[PDB]
Amino acid sequence: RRTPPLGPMPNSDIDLSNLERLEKYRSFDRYRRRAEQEAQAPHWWRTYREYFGEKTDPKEKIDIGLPPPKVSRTQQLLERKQAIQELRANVEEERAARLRTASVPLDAVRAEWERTCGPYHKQRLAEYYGLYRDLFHGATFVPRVPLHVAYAVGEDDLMPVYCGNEVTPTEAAQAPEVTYEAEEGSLWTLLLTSLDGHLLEPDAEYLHWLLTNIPGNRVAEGQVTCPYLPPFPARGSGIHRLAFLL
Amino acid sequence: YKTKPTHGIGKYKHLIKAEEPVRAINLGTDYEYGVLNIHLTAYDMTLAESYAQYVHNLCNSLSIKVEESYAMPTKTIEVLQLQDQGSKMLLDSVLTTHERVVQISGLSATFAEIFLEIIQSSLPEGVRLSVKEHTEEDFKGRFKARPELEELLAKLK
Amino acid sequence: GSPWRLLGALCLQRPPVVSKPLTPLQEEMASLLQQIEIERSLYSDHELRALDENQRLAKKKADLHDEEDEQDILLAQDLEDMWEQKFLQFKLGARITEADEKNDRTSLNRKLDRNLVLLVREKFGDQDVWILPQAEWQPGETLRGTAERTLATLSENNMEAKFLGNAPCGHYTFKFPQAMRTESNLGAKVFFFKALLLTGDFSQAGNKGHHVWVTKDELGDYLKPKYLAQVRRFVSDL
Amino acid sequence: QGIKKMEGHYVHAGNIIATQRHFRWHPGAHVGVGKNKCLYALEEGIVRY
Amino acid sequence: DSSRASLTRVHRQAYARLYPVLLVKQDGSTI
Amino acid sequence: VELTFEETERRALLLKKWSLYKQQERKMERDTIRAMLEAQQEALEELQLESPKLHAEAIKRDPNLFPFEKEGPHYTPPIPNYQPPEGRYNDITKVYTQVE
Amino acid sequence: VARKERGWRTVFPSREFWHRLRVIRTQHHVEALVEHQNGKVVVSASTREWAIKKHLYSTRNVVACESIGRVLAQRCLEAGINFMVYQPTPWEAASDSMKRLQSAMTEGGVVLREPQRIYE
RNA sequence: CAGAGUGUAGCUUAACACAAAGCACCCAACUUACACUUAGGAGAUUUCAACUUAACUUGACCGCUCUGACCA
Ligand SMILES: [K+]
Repeated sequence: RRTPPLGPMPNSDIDLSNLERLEKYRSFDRYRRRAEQEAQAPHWWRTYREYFGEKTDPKEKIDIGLPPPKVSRTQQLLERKQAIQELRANVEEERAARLRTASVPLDAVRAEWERTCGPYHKQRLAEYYGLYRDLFHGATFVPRVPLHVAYAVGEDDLMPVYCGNEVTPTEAAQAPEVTYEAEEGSLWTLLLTSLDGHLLEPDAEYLHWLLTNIPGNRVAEGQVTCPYLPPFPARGSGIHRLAFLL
Repeated sequence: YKTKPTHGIGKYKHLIKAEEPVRAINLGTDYEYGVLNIHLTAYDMTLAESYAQYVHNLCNSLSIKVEESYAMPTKTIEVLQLQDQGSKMLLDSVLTTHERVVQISGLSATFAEIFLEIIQSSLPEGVRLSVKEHTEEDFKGRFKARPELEELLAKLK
Repeated sequence: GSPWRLLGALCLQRPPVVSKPLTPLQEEMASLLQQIEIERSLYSDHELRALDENQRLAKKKADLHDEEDEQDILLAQDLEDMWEQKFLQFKLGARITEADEKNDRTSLNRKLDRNLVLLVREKFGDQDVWILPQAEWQPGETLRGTAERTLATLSENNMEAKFLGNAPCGHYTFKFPQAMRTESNLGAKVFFFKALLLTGDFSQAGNKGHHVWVTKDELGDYLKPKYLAQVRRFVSDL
Repeated sequence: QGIKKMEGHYVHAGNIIATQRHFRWHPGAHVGVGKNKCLYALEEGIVRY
Repeated sequence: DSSRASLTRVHRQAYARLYPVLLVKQDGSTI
Repeated sequence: VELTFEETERRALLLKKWSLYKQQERKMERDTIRAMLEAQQEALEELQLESPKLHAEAIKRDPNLFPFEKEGPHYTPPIPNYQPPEGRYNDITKVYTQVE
Repeated sequence: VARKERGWRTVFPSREFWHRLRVIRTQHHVEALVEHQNGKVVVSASTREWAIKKHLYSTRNVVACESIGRVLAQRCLEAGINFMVYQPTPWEAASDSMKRLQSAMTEGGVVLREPQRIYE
C-alpha cells in the first residue's frame, strides 16, 4: 500500500534526464549553504522546529514606540560613497590593509553604531532577554532615544549599564547617573523595575525607581514618584533582570 | 515508511551517476561532433602548458565537457650543422618538442565554428594547434612499446 | 519561388602573420615574470661552468698547479661574446613592411599583426559599392557551396580558403530602393560564411580598383552604415 | 533489532530507543548513539520522529 | 591576441635557469 | 637575496593591476563570443524562414572541418631570400619498452 | 544547569551549546553572529554597517575579519555574553582570517569555549 | 529620421531600513590541468524636477528592443 505525498517532495525540480550536464556543488560549503536554506523553509512533514521551536504568535508584534526617523537615502548614499573613495584613495590606507596592520577605532564605531543600528540591535537584544514578553505582554518598541545609565562606584569610577551586562547590588547601592539627549520643553518619565525580583507573585515586579515629569534631560528635577531602592536579589534565586524604561 | 506520504524522502542515488570500475569512443551524431583531441605542440614547454590551461578553462566557461587533459611524451631532437669549410656535422643545439592534449567531447555542429575561431586567435607564437578526432590509435600511442609481444606475434605471422 | 533573392557572401580573412606588440602593462608583467623565474631557478650548466672557470682561474693564481684545464681554453663569458656577435650580424625581418608606409591596402603584406578582411567593389544600379564577395544561390547547392563558389568567380585569384562549418555567421536584409521593387523581386538576403586564407593571393594584372584588405577598425570607411553594423558582429578583433 | 520506543512513547534517560545494524534512524536532540549504532534517550521525555 | 596566454613562467619547483632565444626557422621567420 | 620593501611593494601593486587588466581581457573575449553566437543564431533563424531545406543542411556537421591545423604567429615575418645553414636533424628520443 | 541539546552525533554542526559564534563570509562582506541554540541572534557585527564600513579600506580582507571580531567582542560584553562555542570547518579553522578573528574575540574578553553543564 | 515598448554591474520578483545585497566573475598560490580551499581584485541604480520622499511613483532627458521609412 502507498499514499501520495501531501505536497511537493524534495529533489523534485531536479531534471534527471540531463544529470551529466547539470552543475554540481563541488564544495562542502555550497551544499551546506543550500542545506541551511531548505531547513528553514516550512514543510508539510514532521520537523524538529515543530516540536522544539518556540510557538510564536502568528499576528505580528504591535509596535508601540516612536516613529522611525526620516532620512534621505539619495543624499545619504552619495555622501557615503564619497567617503569610501577618499579613504581608498589614500596610499597609506592600502599598504596598511595589504600588510594587515590596519585597525578600526572602536570608540568611533560605537558612536556611529549608537546613532544608526544601535536601536534595532537593542530591540533584538531586548526581545532575546524576554523584556517585551514580560514588560509589555509581547508588544515591542525600538529604543530610539539612547539611554546612558551609570552607577558611580568610588569617586573616580563608573559602572555603565548597557543591555544585560552584570552589575552587582553593591555597585547599585545608590541611584545611578542618568543622561539622555532631550530637547527643551519635553517631558519624560523614568522607571526602574525588577522583572524577576518579586518574592510572592511570579507575574508581578518590583518598582525600584520612578521619576515623572522630568524637564528635558535634567533627571534631578523630576518628581520622585517612587524613591530609589537598591536591587535585592535573593540568595540562590539566580540572576535577575532590572530594566530602565524611558 | 512505505505506506506514509513521506516515503522515499531520503532517496539520493538517483541523483548521482552510477560508478563503474579501455574507454569506448563516442562517435558524434549528425548535429554534434564526437570526442575531439586538441593537440598543442610548442618548442617551449611553458607556452604549450599555458595554452593547454587556457583551452581547458575556456571550455569550462562554454560548458564543453573536457574528457581528459594530458601530456604526450616529449621529443628531443639534436640539430647538427655543417661546419664552415668542412664536411663534418657538429652538434649545434638540442631542441625539445613538448605536446599537450585537451580531450573534449560534445562540441556542437554550429558552435564548432565559433569555438575554433577563439582558440586560434589566442594561439601564442611558436605554438601549433591541431584539432583531430579521437581514435584508438591515439590512445594506444601513449603506452610503452612491447617488444616481447612483437617477437611472439612475429612467429605467428 | 520567393520574393527575397538568396545571396551567399564570403568573409575571407587573413589571420595575423606576426604576434601583437606587448602593451605597457604587459611589458611590466613580462619583466617581473622573467625576474621571478630567474630568482627561483637553479644554476644552469652555463652558470656553473662560469663559476668553476672563475674559481679555477683563481687557484692558478694562488698556486702554480695546472690540472690540464682543457675546457678553460674557452671561458663561459668568451663564448657569450661570440654568441652576441653572430646575433648582431643577423638582420631580422621587418614587422612593419613597405606596404604599411606606402599604405597599399591591396597587399596582404601590410598590417601583419592584425587580421584583415577582403572587400570587393561591385557596381549595382550604376553605383559602386564595397561589399564582401558574394554569389547568387542556385538550385542543387548548399548555401555554403555558394560561398565556396565566390572564390572561383574572383578575378585571377590563386587562393586556398578553409571554410569553418556549414552555418552562416551573419545576415543582411535589404530592399531595392524603389528601382526594380516588385512583388517578384522585393529585395535580397545575403548570408556570410567565414573562411581562413591558408595560402595564395591575387595576380598582378588587376589590383587596385578590384579589392582591398582592411582591418575591422578601418572597415567602416568602405562599407555602408547598415551593411557595416551587420558585418561588425561576426568579424572579431580579439 | 528495531524500534523499541515508537512515536509518542515516554522514555527515561538511558532507555534504548532503537537498535540497527546500519544507520536507518539518525540521532536527534537528546538522543545518544552507541558504539554499535544503538540509539538511546539522553533525557526523560517523548519520542518524536 | 597572441598575448592572451603568452606571459608565463616555469611552473616547477626545481628547474635550471632558462634563457630567452630567437629560433630562426628555415624561411627566416623567428619565434 | 631578500627583496627590499620598495620592491615587494612594487610587485604587490603591479599584480593588483594585473587582476583588473586580465578581468577586462576576459570581458572583451566574453562579449565577442556572445556577439558571434547571437549573429549566427539570428542568421540561422532567418535562414529557416526563407528556405527550410537549406537550413537543415546548414545545421549539419562538416566532415571536412577536421583535422584542423593552425600554427601560431611568428615574431618576425619570413625573409624573402634567406638561405638557412646546412645541417641534419638526429632524433635522440629515448624509447621506453615494457617488459613483464 | 540548563540543558544543552545533546545528540546529532552523525551530522554537523553540533547543537550542544547555549551560545555560538557564527561567521558568515560573502563575496563583498564579513558578518559575525552570536546566536542562542534556539536560533535567536543575540548580537551581531557586519561590515555592511556604516559604523564599521566607514573605517575599512576593504570589507572583504583579513583586516575586515579581525575588525569584526574586535567590534563583536565589545558588543558581547555589553550584552552579558562571556562564553560561546565556535564551530569552524577544517579549512575555515586553518584560514588566517578566522585565526585573527578568534584572537580578537579572546583578547576582547570573550571565551570561545563554554563551561561544562552541571548535572549533580 | 518617425511610432511603440523599455531602464540596478552578467542574472535576480535583492534592497523594510539598520543598507545599494546574494550569486556569477578576474589575478596569485596549491593542482599535469580541472576542481576545491586560501589570500587578493573590479564593479551598477541613464540624468534632472516634482510630500525634498522615490533603485521603486509621475514627467521630460538619455541608452536600449522591436515595428516602419531610408537601403544595393
Ligand atoms: K520572582
